[PDB]
Amino acid sequence: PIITYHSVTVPARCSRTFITFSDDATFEEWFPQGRPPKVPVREVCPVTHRPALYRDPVTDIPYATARAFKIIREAYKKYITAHGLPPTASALGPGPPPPEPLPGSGPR
Amino acid sequence: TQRIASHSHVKGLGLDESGLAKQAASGLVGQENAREACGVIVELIKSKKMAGRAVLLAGPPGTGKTALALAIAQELGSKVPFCPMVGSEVYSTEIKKTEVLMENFRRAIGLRIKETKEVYEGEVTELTPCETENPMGGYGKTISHVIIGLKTAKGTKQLKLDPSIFESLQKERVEAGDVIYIEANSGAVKRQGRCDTYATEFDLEAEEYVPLPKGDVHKKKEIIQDVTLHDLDVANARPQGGQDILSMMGQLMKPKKTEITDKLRGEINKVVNKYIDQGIAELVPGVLFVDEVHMLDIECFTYLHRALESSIAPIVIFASNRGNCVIRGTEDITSPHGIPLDLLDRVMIIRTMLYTPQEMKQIIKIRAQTEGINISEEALNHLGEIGTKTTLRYSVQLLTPANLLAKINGKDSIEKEHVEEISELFYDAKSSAKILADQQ
Amino acid sequence: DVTRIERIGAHSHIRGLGLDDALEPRQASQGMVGQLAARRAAGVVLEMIREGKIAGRAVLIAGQPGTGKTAIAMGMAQALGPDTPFTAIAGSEIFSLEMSKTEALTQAFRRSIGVRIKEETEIIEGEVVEIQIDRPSKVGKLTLKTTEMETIYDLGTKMIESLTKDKVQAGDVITIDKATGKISKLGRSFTRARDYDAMGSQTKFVQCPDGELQKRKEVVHTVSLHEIDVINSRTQGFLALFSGDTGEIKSEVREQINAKVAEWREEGKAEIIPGVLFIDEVHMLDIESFSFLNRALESDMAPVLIMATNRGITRIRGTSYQSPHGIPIDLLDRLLIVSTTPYSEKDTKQILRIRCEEEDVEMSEDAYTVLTRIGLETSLRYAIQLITAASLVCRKRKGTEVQVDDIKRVYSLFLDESRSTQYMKEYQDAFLFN
Repeated sequence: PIITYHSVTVPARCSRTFITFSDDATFEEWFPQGRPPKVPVREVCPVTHRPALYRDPVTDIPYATARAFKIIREAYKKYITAHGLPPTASALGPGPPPPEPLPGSGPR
Repeated sequence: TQRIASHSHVKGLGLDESGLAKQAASGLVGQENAREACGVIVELIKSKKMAGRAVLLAGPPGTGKTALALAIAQELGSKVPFCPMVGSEVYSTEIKKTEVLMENFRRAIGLRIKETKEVYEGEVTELTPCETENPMGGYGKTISHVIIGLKTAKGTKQLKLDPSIFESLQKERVEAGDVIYIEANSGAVKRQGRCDTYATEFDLEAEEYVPLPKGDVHKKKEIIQDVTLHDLDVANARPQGGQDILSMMGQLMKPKKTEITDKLRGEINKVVNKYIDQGIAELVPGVLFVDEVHMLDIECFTYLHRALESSIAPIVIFASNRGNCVIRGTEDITSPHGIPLDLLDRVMIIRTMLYTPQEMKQIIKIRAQTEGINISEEALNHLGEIGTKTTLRYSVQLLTPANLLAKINGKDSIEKEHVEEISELFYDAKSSAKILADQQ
Repeated sequence: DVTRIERIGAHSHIRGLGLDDALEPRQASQGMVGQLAARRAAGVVLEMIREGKIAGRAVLIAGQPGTGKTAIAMGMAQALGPDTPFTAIAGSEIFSLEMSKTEALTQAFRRSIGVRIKEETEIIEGEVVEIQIDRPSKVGKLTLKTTEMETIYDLGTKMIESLTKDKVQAGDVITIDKATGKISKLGRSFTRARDYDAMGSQTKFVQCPDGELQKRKEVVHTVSLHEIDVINSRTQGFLALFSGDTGEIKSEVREQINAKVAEWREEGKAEIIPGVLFIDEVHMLDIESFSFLNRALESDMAPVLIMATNRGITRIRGTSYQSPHGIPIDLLDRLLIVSTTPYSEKDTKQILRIRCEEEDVEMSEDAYTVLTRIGLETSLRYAIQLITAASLVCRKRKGTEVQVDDIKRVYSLFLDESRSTQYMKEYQDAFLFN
């Protein structure tokens, strides 16, 4: 029994509550506590950048536009062989203007 | 732009600091004695000492007696209630005539409720129980506090709450990252959602990732809401609790008006007085305006005898244009203004006069300015002659058609020819009535 | 400042009838002045009401307008006090769409009869010294004290439910109904712990109860017969007390209620407190209404009826005939008539003096003389209404007393019936539907 209430008033004259959970195991299922990730990873499209939209496809990694989706699906046909050339090194013109240069679009 | 009505040019009574009437100010011209009297009436209303004192505005048609009542509303501002009604509105199919009057008497009495509360809110981060082992006896493990840490925008703070909150806490099903609401007097927890930091390209939830609040973690909120006594009567008369079947039964059967009893009025007056004494509420007695009061029945007037004698009642303004006319509800009883003498002894009468041609011309110019119309001097003089011949209101009505006619002809202002054409396309009541002898 | 809902009305200055112990009226007392014979008669009627033996007596107050009929009625109302009922209506109020005229008059009659129900109850009242609940079926223990004694209670389950729903905790002062276990919290004697954050309402304190923890006490509840009717009219009919949907309560319910109230009276449970029904401007009633009143006044549960009217020989509504006071002589034979006379110069002056005191207005003696002559010439109510206007005019010129010039100013601004009618006759072509 978890003892929902216990008040005694004894000291200044006062009034308190002393909840006594008992049974050991009852404590943590009433106080599991928490440690969530405060923020997520901010996702960026591999193709032309900007924040990600929709989600990942049925496989692989997220995208921003239908054109990015089209390039990503034209990609990954170069990689299902599990061998070959670089599938993503500047593949299909994946938003190539370098104010700051870009790696290949192979984060998966 | 906002739409232009008949009395939109009226902005006040146009009185001096001494209360004397300017010849032309605040959209009104003339009626200096009546406007001075209305000045006295607005002072009476602002004093808030009096209940049930009544005023009658009497005079011929077109003398602006309706405008003076609306000028009284403008001087009082939006704080003071002003309830307009027509005498013909008492004839309802749902409730008796005297109930309609009492509903409008109560609508004119206002109340500002200034309740205050102090709260704590933000993103929960701890859910941390304290511990002191034993409650001075045979023991398992005892907590003695619950540490709750909130952070919203300005900072972070830890609160060591009463242990009793824990029951309510998982009743609300809170976890770390949620955002909550707790009231100081009661300690009652309420979950608002969880922060937008776990959102922004996640979406897909009916709870809504409610955004992380702004401001300090601890807040004192002062809410002011304006409400009438009739609103309190209507709200307290009904069983609004959805947990009862008859409440949702009320949805299907029609929620008609009902004849509210005096017991509810008395109890609401009692609790309103208690709120006023305790300082949570402020009373704002207002004005009831009954235009076309001659349409009321003898029963309505005889009820107003009692209603105006109440200590609760508001200031009432009546308006009529009838002469020595038969009282409605009686067979053959004539009385001045279509009103019984017994009620007429209970009111102070404000007389309104017919306007001179210069005053008509000035009002026409004001209305032309209000309607965004440019009119030449000879056109204005001819329109004033028309208003002298027929009626002020008829001449005022010709401005907009003449402006449209000028716009059709490419001109930017009204000349005499346009008003001349409009005066033959359209007829006044007197001219048409003379024509009725010709066309039978 | 602090404008309460009750402000200065037409009859606010009246606080009684101003009568001696021998019912002899004083010339000016309790806001009333003049009308000696009518006030004496009203005092006799008030004694009849107070004794309560005789049922269904009817009184009519008659006289010209402005002679204080309604003032005498409110004087009776204030002298009678709040413990006894006093139901006031206008004659026009019975013409409802929800119910018939006879039903409305029956409800008005039964609103004016009080039932003083009395019963015994036992309470437990004490300061909570300690409470414990071993929630896992729940069990617990409670401790209460007074200044005299202390006791520990082993709690049952439903008492624990009530305590938990009310969130009773130690330091509170509570009252527990022994019959059903309802709890009501009166306050606290000890502060809550200052270690706790956010639950820091200061509140106010209450003393510990005295004497025995458990006491038996008598309690008295007052309800009208109409309340008993509406409650018993239907299931969930109590809502009609506020909403007014009491449409045509069946007579069998009323007969049952009358029998039960009588047997309660014999069984010592209840006392009948017969009040007063006041109908101002009774000439609005139809012939059917008066015919119903003829028989309604013959019941033993009937209250004292008081009526006010001014008409002379005047048509009865719903008919083509004429009779005194607009009332048929079937009812006039059943009642006593009280006549109010017009006021003299001194009485008008005293009424205006009393009214200035109520409104907090100071005027000179010349102003009082001028306003008295105005009131004699036009009407008492007009002269009363000019007081506030003259005070406002004096205030806007930053004066301290209302002078004759302010009175003449408001006399010019605001018109009476006679002058307005004269000026209307001048503009008789301009006014409509002569």
